[PDB]
Amino acid sequence: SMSNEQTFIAIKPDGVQRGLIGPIISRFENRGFKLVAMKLVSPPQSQLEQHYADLSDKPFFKGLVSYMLSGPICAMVWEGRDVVKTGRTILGATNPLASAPGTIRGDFAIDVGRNVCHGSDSVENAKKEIALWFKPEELISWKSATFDWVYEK
Amino acid sequence: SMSNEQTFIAIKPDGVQRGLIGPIISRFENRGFKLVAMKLVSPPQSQLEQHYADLSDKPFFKGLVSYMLSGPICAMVWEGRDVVKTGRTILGATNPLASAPGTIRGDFAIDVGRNVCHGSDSVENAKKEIALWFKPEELISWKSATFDWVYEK
Amino acid sequence: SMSNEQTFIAIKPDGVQRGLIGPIISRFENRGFKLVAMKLVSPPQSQLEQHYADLSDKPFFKGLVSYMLSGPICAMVWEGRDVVKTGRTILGATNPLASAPGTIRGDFAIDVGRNVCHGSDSVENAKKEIALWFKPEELISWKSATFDWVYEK
Amino acid sequence: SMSNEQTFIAIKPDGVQRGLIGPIISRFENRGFKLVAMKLVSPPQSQLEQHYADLSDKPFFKGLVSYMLSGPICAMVWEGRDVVKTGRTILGATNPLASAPGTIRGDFAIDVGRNVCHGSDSVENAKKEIALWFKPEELISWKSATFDWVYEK
Amino acid sequence: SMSNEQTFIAIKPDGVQRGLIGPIISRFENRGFKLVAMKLVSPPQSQLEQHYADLSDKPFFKGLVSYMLSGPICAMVWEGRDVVKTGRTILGATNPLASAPGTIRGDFAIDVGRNVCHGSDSVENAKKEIALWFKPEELISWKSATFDWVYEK
Amino acid sequence: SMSNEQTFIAIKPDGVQRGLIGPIISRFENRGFKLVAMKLVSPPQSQLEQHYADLSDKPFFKGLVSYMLSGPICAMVWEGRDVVKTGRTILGATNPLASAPGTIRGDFAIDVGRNVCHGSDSVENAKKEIALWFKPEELISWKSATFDWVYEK
Ligand SMILES: Nc1nc2c(ncn2[C@@H]2O[C@H](COP(=O)(O)OP(=O)(O)O)[C@@H](O)[C@H]2O)c(=O)[nH]1
Ligand SMILES: Nc1nc2c(ncn2[C@@H]2O[C@H](COP(=O)(O)OP(=O)(O)O)[C@@H](O)[C@H]2O)c(=O)[nH]1
Ligand SMILES: Nc1nc2c(ncn2[C@@H]2O[C@H](COP(=O)(O)OP(=O)(O)O)[C@@H](O)[C@H]2O)c(=O)[nH]1
Ligand SMILES: Nc1nc2c(ncn2[C@@H]2O[C@H](COP(=O)(O)OP(=O)(O)O)[C@@H](O)[C@H]2O)c(=O)[nH]1
Ligand SMILES: Nc1nc2c(ncn2[C@@H]2O[C@H](COP(=O)(O)OP(=O)(O)O)[C@@H](O)[C@H]2O)c(=O)[nH]1
Ligand SMILES: Nc1nc2c(ncn2[C@@H]2O[C@H](COP(=O)(O)OP(=O)(O)O)[C@@H](O)[C@H]2O)c(=O)[nH]1
Ligand SMILES: [Mg+2]
Ligand SMILES: [Mg+2]
Ligand SMILES: [Mg+2]
Ligand SMILES: [Mg+2]
Ligand SMILES: [Mg+2]
Ligand SMILES: [Mg+2]
Repeated sequence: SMSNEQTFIAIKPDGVQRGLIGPIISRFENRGFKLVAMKLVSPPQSQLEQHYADLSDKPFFKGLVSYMLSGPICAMVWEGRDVVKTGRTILGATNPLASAPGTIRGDFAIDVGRNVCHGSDSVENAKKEIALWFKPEELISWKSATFDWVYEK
Repeated sequence: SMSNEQTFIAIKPDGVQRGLIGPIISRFENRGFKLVAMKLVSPPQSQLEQHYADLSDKPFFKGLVSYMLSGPICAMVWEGRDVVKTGRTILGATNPLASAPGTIRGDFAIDVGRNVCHGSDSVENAKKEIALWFKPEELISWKSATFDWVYEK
Repeated sequence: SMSNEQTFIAIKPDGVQRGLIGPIISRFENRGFKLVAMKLVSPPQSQLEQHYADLSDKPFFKGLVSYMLSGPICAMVWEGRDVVKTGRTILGATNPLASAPGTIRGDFAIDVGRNVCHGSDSVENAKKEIALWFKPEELISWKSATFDWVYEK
Repeated sequence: SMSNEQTFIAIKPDGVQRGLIGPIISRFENRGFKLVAMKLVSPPQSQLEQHYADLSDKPFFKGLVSYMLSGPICAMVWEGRDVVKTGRTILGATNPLASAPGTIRGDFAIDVGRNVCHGSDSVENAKKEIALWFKPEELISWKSATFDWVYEK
Repeated sequence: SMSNEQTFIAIKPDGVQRGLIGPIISRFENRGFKLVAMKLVSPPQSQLEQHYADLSDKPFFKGLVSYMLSGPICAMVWEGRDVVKTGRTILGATNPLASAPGTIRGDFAIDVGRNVCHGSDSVENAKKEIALWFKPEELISWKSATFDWVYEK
Repeated sequence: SMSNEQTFIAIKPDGVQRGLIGPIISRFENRGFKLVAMKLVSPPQSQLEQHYADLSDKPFFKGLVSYMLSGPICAMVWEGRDVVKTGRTILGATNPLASAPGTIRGDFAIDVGRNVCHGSDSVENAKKEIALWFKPEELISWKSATFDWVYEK
């Protein structure tokens, strides 16, 4: 697995409103992943419907989109080895009722419809989501000073 | 599952003695549950024996009661969707040896006889324990400013 | 002077609403003070007017009483050497604008009308406030296991 | 003082490299201030020289600009009553040797030339800096769910 | 079994380099285990080869020894009931990819070759490792003030 | 001021007993100072009397020595620019009553006779204390991966 894999992590409006931006960023920062893009945005309903396009048939789709419009979103790209899969493990189960304490949802969330955060579920979907949410020049190329202490070659 | 389910959480005398009141409250607070009643108490032996009545035949019962009498207890009622079951998940396994890091017992406790907290194990037992430990006027009715960000309802 | 001095600390409705019960308790717990009474309460209007009786001629009085009625209060008695004066130092300046980072108000508060907490300002006023908010039976007598590590003999 | 005052806070490259993005955001989040703009950027030397234009005569100017180019910057706009002045108090003294523990620089920094963060020093300079670093559509208009618990009218 | 079981925990050079000494110590301290020996050391190559002697035929052996020589190590003996097995549970899976958030590796590490810490995997191996890394005079005999609140009599 | 200045910091027996090893190390670690030596020790009375030789005429001397003998001590050497003076600022005032919240004593201590830590008060006394408490080979030479992000040099 390549250490330059990237995933899209978003803090949903309930996470912003409840003051969880700092703690969520710290979870990824402390694990060793590298922040390569971030912005606070209020995207249009059209972008949100495209982001969740595969769930357009679900009964909760309309409420999910409404909720995702109801406040700011903190959109991020994180980079590191197996960051897509491990990022999902850090976030915890989609339904916080199923999540483990020590994960983001297991520490901070209760309802599946207010589960604080989003993370890409595959490398291919992460590439799709990254291009949907960010312009290429918003990804910052840099090298962490502790890279060789986080990674063995 | 209703968002107004309630559970009885108690910090046992070892949790009070070891300075864990703040941290344990923060676990439930940060998860989004609502504190509706709280008091520091030194309850009489008869109340503790009734709390643990279903264990009256166990060999450890007399020692359990004496330990529960040996210091203050922080008695609490927390309210939220599935707070009984999710509260038990936050507490961790009865025997801390079997508990997961990130739970209260998995972070703070070693011995099953010194496992720093109690949580009701079912909705029906929670109602019974709440009534045993609190007068009805000690349960405070209020609405959290972030209720609609914790719950979809 | 004596290590059995007591002060009245209250978390005001804005501190409860903003999820600061755990963090505020931890400030006093970690410092080495002893919690000897605590309850979540929604006190009557006349109790709050008596609490703030020295302020009844101030223009902000009615609004202060009304806001103090607007949500639950976490009422506490803390015990220890110089706990009245040191408790005020932990709380920080009455106006958070004048408070120092590292204090409760310097970490958590902005407006003097929303300064998250209360602490007695003198030993005599502490005794008055403890007698107003607590029945004597609610003060719990116990000895901390680390008393002789917090205090010299 | 108006509660809609805004200031420019930046995490400098040393703060990003040392993994302080989460903790710094939390300092402002926990105090009650509202995040209304944020982005990770690598601005050109021309923008940085304009940002520090008033220090172009200083002997450390060239080294300061080089250092500000040497890694990513987390640029933010925070909003609240007296946020410019109180933001500076949260950051601590420019020279961390003079800073108090409990501030950002007093907790995390040693050298004036590596002092982790920037904050505007006046309302007028904040307006200048905000327009230098952000496009107007990057400022997100929203209303915190706890606004009325942070502010008294 | 007995509350005087001992294990050897070491913070590897990557944990020291990334500023994780405090957090790792706190994990064991907060759980109730007793620190009975500790030192910062840069041990000789033959001590590390003996530490990992069971792995001398693995292909990664020489690189593991070389990285373990590449910075200081914080070497510790922790004492308590089942501290060997529970210590491994606190550390988390050897490969951080398989570790759970809430453990040391699940909170802080990514690569199996950079997994920030070591813990003995059996009581017999703990005794071997303690005798290899510590002179008996470096194990300090003391009684925790909260022993009887961590352990049942 | 040279970045290779060193100071002697010790966690006194009360800090060890009260579970403050992790937190105190994190204060210095997070500030950017370099740990160059550490050991848990129970030093002989003669060493403690020599450490405090300038207080041999004080009325509290015999009690101070007995308390310093009453449990383990965590002895440390920290290195960095102005670490002697800045270390004292992090520790807070000798008498915790006069200390500021956010310092070690202002967060964790009450009594001057139980003030949880020691720090050298001058560069010359630090060299004397370092030599008293450590053998030269116990001081580990290493270079922090973030050295150039903490210091401008
Ligand atoms: N109300 C409701 N919302 C859901 C449900 N399932 C998913 N969602 C929301 O839709 C988002 C996307 O769903 P999905 O892609 O399947 O899960 P995810 O990849 O873990 O976020 C989730 O994060 C939830 O916020 C559901 O059964 N009910
Ligand atoms: N000494 C001892 N105490 C026990 C044992 N099992 C349970 N306890 C204590 O009894 C309490 C109540 O037991 P139980 O209701 O079955 O578990 P809980 O609902 O998870 O607290 C536990 O929290 C322990 O404090 C045991 O085997 N030995
Ligand atoms: N709106 C407003 N409220 C105030 C003012 N001064 C005090 N208060 C409130 O009144 C409470 C009691 O005032 P005081 O006893 O002087 O301050 P305290 O003992 O430090 O809390 C304070 O904690 C504030 O909540 C003011 O000038 N304006
Ligand atoms: N090397 C060095 N850098 C400095 C000095 N003074 C200021 N700086 C840097 O220049 C930045 C801007 O300086 P200034 O506007 O006066 O202070 P600030 O508004 O508190 O950031 C500071 O944040 C420091 O990073 C100095 O005397 N030496
Ligand atoms: N590069 C690499 N290093 C490994 C591998 N397996 C183990 N290690 C390292 O060797 C150490 C000892 O291995 P082991 O005793 O099996 O794991 P541990 O007891 O859980 O630490 C581990 O902690 C890793 O640092 C591997 O497959 N590849
Ligand atoms: N009981 C008592 N102990 C004291 C007093 N003054 C100092 N001490 C203890 O003596 C230690 C050394 O005193 P000193 O060197 O003057 O202060 P320090 O350098 O800040 O530790 C202090 O840290 C206290 O633990 C006092 O007046 N009474
Ligand atoms: Mg999906
Ligand atoms: Mg039961
Ligand atoms: Mg007052
Ligand atoms: Mg300037
Ligand atoms: Mg092993
Ligand atoms: Mg001295």
